[PDB]
Amino acid sequence: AVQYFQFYGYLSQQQNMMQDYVRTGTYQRAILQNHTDFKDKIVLDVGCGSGILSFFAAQAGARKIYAVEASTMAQHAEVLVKSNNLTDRIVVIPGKVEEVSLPEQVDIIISEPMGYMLFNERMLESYLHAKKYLKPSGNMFPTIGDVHLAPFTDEQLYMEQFTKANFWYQPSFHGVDLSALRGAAVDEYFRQPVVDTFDIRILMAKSVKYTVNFLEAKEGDLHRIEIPFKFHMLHSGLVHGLAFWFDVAFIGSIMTVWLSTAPTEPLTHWYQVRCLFQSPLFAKAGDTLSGTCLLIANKRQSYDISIVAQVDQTGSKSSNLLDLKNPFFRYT
Amino acid sequence: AVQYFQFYGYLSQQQNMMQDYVRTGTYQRAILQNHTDFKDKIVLDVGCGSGILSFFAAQAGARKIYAVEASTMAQHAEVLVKSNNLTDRIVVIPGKVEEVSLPEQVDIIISEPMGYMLFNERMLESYLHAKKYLKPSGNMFPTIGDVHLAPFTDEQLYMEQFTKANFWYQPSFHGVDLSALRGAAVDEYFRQPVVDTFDIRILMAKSVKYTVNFLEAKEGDLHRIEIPFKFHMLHSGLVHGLAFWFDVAFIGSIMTVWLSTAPTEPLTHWYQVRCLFQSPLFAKAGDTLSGTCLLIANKRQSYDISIVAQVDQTGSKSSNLLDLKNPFFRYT
Ligand SMILES: NCCCN(CCNC(=O)NCc1ccccc1)C[C@H]1O[C@@H](n2cnc3c(N)ncnc32)[C@H](O)[C@@H]1O
Ligand SMILES: NCCCN(CCNC(=O)NCc1ccccc1)C[C@H]1O[C@@H](n2cnc3c(N)ncnc32)[C@H](O)[C@@H]1O
Ligand code: NA
Ligand code: NA
Repeated sequence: AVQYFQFYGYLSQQQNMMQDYVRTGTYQRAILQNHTDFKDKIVLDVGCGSGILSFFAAQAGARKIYAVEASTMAQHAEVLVKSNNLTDRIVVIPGKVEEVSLPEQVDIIISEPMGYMLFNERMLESYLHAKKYLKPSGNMFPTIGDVHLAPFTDEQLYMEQFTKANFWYQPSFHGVDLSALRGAAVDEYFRQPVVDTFDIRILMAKSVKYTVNFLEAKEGDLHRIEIPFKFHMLHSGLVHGLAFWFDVAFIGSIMTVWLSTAPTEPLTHWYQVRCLFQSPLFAKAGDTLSGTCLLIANKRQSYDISIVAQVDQTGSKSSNLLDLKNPFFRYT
Repeated sequence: AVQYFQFYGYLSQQQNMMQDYVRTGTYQRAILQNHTDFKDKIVLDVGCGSGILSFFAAQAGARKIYAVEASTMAQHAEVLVKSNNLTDRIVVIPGKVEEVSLPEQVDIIISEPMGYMLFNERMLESYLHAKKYLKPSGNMFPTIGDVHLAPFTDEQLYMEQFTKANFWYQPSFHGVDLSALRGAAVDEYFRQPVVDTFDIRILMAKSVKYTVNFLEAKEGDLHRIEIPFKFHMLHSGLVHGLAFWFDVAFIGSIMTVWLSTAPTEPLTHWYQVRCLFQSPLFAKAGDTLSGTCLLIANKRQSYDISIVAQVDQTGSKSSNLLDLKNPFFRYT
């Protein structure tokens, strides 16, 4: 938790995030296209970072914005509030949203709590916790999250896991036989979710969607996420694993604005995530690939990912158990 | 500590380290050129990782090697011991060297406990702690460590710190004036030690040396390290900061073998480290640059670095306080 809050305390990290043009532009459009939803309202910005969303709320004419930030980035937000002449309208509160006092309830909660595969962020539970401050009528921005799963074919990604483990084949590394660890090295590589982008031509079926309604979801809902799937295969070939991405919708009174991390959309700093099966499955177009993706919260502000899949027409099955704490950042 | 031991638990990390050819080749030469110092002896390998140093001790004819490893890498070391037919001669002990039981005292301790700038590794104190197991006559490999400091001139590195902060000059970033944070952003960049290599032509004086004798040093000695310097300037120009590197010597009965991370030597995964002054100092050839580098252990298994320097002939002075927990990895 010291490491988590140290990470977010750096202006270099805020700069890196603010340079995702899709992320910045989409949040600004969501808030300002729905300006009637903010004008003269009370706003809570959960994990405000440098404060940009609180400035967007102010741009839309919000009367009072409580900007809550647990890292030392709170001191930098406070400098921008003063320098942009908004000490009347933005109140920066240093601390955890679970531990601070707000002097009143709010019309709307705004946040950017999304991790890789949507869920990989201790902030999303904190976002749902913040609803204790929301008036009964109140809204959340974002309002819903859709996680998308689709089967992919990519023998280059599959074969890379073996190639990276080739080091361990050496029978005389400075007189040591390393070969007994080659299997363990391959296994370790297979248990890392792969963060990068890819051509949509690797996707073999239309995605399945798991929707979280942030207006309705409770903190505890995110501890165990079970996503059944049945894919109608549109392509014939080896299925190497599942690809993951997410959309969030800001459901305003004037319009719904989408932030999509789909591989059909401009690239974001979320990229996409791929989880290999331990062994690939042959599917023909018209086959069904059925199974379950289970995300179980672990104590590392991350998730164990269990995937089981079978081709219904053959009974051929595979699985994997991955740790989203140790992702492989493959993007170059 | 969970993060530290998770990091070292990965075969991918052991592979990365084992592919530093200078590191592997130098440890093998040190041990095998001094084979008479290992033959029929009892050895302790502190933080053995995959076990390579224990295999090198075995190559030199050691009778019994206790290989102590606190991470899950201990299970992988045990697989190599079995597969290389050395269960008679190498005993893998899972746990911290501070907490485990050895059944006997040892002739020699071998380890690779060196971090950036030598000291940046919770293992070096653990290496000195291990001496509780060393026979009075006993040796340590490595035996001594030399940290080298030298003044450097590099206006490209200096100007980069301002260039990276340029983002924050924006008077209308999506309608927000970021400029009040530009100073803070520059300051943050200046407080990161820079890990990369450089041409020796940037060094303006012969290095000063701080020596740690691992045979004599106590655990507590490493909490506060004070390095006074007086440089005899050999070049005229702006001094932008201090450059750091280190050598360790394996002082065997047959020969002394050096592992050097100097910028005059083949590159290692330690590279070199540079700490900027907040403001550069003009020195002419023949001037003296005097001051102190103070390393104070912090609770992040790292060090605060305080540097003060003055050109004696002008009185012009500068300083910085850096955090070795947040280094900038600039090498490309
Ligand atoms: N992708 C996940 C990025 C998540 N960040 C959000 C950073 N906010 C941000 O960039 N806003 C501006 C923006 C600009 C453009 C578009 C969108 C937003 C998390 C932020 O919350 C902080 N935190 C975590 N847990 C808690 C807690 N319990 N209470 C209070 N603060 C907490 C944490 O220190 C950090 O500053
Ligand atoms: N540069 C710093 C790299 C430091 N590593 C050393 C890894 N050893 C290694 O590569 N040896 C093989 C080798 C090959 C070629 C040349 C040289 C060596 C630290 C290793 O000690 C482990 N650890 C840390 N603190 C403790 C402790 N208290 N007790 C026991 N184990 C502890 C930690 O998990 C990790 O496995
Ligand atoms: Na292919
Ligand atoms: Na120059």
